[PDB]
Order: sequence, then structure tokens, then C-alpha cells
Amino acid sequence: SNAPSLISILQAIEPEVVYAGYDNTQPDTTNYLLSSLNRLAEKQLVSVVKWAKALPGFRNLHLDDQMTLIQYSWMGLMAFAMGWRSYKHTNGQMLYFAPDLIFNEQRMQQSAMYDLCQGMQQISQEFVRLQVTQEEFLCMKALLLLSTVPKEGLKSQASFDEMRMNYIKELNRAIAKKENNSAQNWQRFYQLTKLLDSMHDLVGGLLQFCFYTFVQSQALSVEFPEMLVEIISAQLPKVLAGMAKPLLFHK
Ligand SMILES: CC#C[C@]1(O)CC[C@H]2[C@@H]3CCC4=CC(=O)CCC4=C3[C@@H](c3ccc(N(C)C)cc3)C[C@@]21C
Ligand SMILES: CC#C[C@]1(O)CC[C@H]2[C@@H]3CCC4=CC(=O)CCC4=C3[C@@H](c3ccc(N(C)C)cc3)C[C@@]21C
Ligand SMILES: CC(=O)[C@H]1CC[C@H]2[C@@H]3CCC4=CC(=O)CC[C@]4(C)[C@H]3CC[C@]12C
Repeated sequence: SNAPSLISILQAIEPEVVYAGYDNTQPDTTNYLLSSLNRLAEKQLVSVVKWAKALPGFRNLHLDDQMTLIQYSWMGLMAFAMGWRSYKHTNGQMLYFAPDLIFNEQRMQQSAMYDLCQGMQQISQEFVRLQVTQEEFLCMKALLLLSTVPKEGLKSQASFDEMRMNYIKELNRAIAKKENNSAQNWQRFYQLTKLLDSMHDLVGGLLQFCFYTFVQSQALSVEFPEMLVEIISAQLPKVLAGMAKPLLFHK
């Protein structure tokens, strides 16, 4: 309580932005865009793992819970942070994958996943509409890691549930700082948690494309780096068996 707030810790451990290493002089083509996003995903994946290990409460989970949460959440976390970066850097008009890999209309079209790009942009436009604050975002991003679990339950169910309640309490703390009335805070919590819930449907779409391009990678000439291959190969069978379920705030 005089302890450093959870928010101050989340601010301290928030990763720095990852560069794609993209050559912007190349023409916009499907396999160079998709292979480059996968190379970016590989670098963001090490960032995410490092961030997750520092997240207060996370290391108290069983190691199999930790790995499972990561497998189930990586796409959503990266998609959610992209919504944030697109909001802060382009007011939701473009997809800010990295400072050196920004998608405009032409690149979204050449990516072969135009509709999904639009999905991702709609998330960014909801950040813009709510004017999400940095403190809200960081709490929401933690909660997103804790929002897809095994149907069978986790090995550390009590520790997980306590951790989830602590991050929800911190999101409400971040909201109440603006010093609005209580009813306004309720509304804000509702809007932010709707935004979180809306990630699940987007992610399902993103997963469908990713899994397809993964299975067809040779024929499409779309490169998947080693760690991405590992996490997709692990996740794909569990999703197929329907082992994961979303934890929704709203029915
Ligand atoms: C209708 C139909 C059809 C299909 O021809 C079979 C699977 C489709 C694929 C599935 C999974 C899929 C998911 C999407 O969300 C957008 C499109 C999509 C497709 C299609 C597609 C077309 C081109 C690529 N490239 C070049 C990487 C990738 C996917 C159309 C696909 C191939
Ligand atoms: C082979 C294999 C495998 C996997 O089970 C799927 C994805 C792996 C992930 C890749 C992406 C990845 C990137 C890293 O930087 C270190 C580890 C790592 C992993 C794995 C992993 C192991 C332990 C944790 N903890 C305890 C937080 C987190 C991640 C091993 C993963 C999950
Ligand atoms: C090549 C491919 O299948 C695409 C479809 C969805 C794409 C991901 C969409 C979410 C995303 C956000 C980032 O900021 C890193 C790149 C990623 C992680 C994208 C990597 C390439 C993906 C996985």
C-alpha cells in the first residue's frame, strides 16, 4: 500500500519498441510483406516472453501454466500493442507494426489479408475513440495475457485467479485517477472491458490466416522463423482440439 504500485512496475518493465529490419525500398509484395511481419513477430516474441516473466504474479504460476498462457495469448498481445502503437503514432489511420514497417492502404491490400488489416485498424480506432491512457493500456495488456485459459483449468488455479483480480483492481485504480464520478468510472470500465473482449474474435481470424500460411508456407514461400514455428506447432493442435476458452467480461 506504501508498496510501489503495480502500475509503476508495469511502466518500468514495458518493452522498448522493436524494429522490423525491413527494407522499404523493396516493392510491396505479398511474400516479402508476410515474411517480414514473421521476422518482426519473432523479435516481439522474445520481448513478450521477457515482459511476461517480470509481470508480478506470473512466475508464481506453474511453469506449464506460464507456457500455456503464452501459447494462447501471443497473437492477441501483439495485436493489442499494435492497436496501441497505431493509435499513438498515426491516430489509427495506419498499422504501425514497427517504426520501419508501417502499413498504408496499398500494403494492406498487397498483404493478402486486407479484411484482417481492417479488423486490426478497427481496434486502433476504438483506442482513439476512448482516448485510452498509458496506465489503462498497460493494465489491459496484462489482463489480455490472463484471458485465454485451458477448459480443463490451470495447475495453479488459485494463484491465477488472485493475479487476475489484482490486475482488474489495478485497472479500476488507473481509471479512478482521472477523478471522475463513480458512474463515469463504471462506464469507463465497461468500455475498456468491451475493447478487451473484442480481441478474441479478431484473434480467431488472425489465427486462421496464420495457421493456413504456416501449413502452406513452402508453396507460398512465406518464411516462419524458428521460435514462431515452435509456438505455432505447439498451439495448433490444442486449438484444433478446442482446449482453450476465452475468459469474457461480458456475456
Ligand atoms: C474462399 C477460399 C479460399 C482459399 O483459396 C483456400 C483457403 C483460403 C485462405 C484460408 C484462410 C484465409 C483467411 C483469411 O482471413 C483471409 C484469406 C484466407 C485464405 C485465402 C488466401 C488467399 C491468399 C493467401 N496468400 C497469398 C498468402 C492466403 C490466403 C483464400 C484461400 C487460399
Ligand atoms: C520447443 C518449444 C516450445 C514452447 O513450448 C512453445 C513456444 C516456446 C516459446 C517460443 C518463444 C520463446 C522465446 C524466448 O525468448 C525464451 C523461451 C520461448 C518459448 C518457451 C518458453 C519456455 C518457458 C517460458 N516461461 C517459463 C515463461 C516461456 C516460453 C518454450 C515455448 C513456450
Ligand atoms: C504471416 C501471417 O500469418 C500473419 C497473419 C497475422 C500476422 C500477425 C498480426 C499481429 C502482429 C502484430 C505485430 O506487431 C508483430 C506482427 C504480428 C504478430 C503479425 C505477424 C504475421 C501474421 C501472423
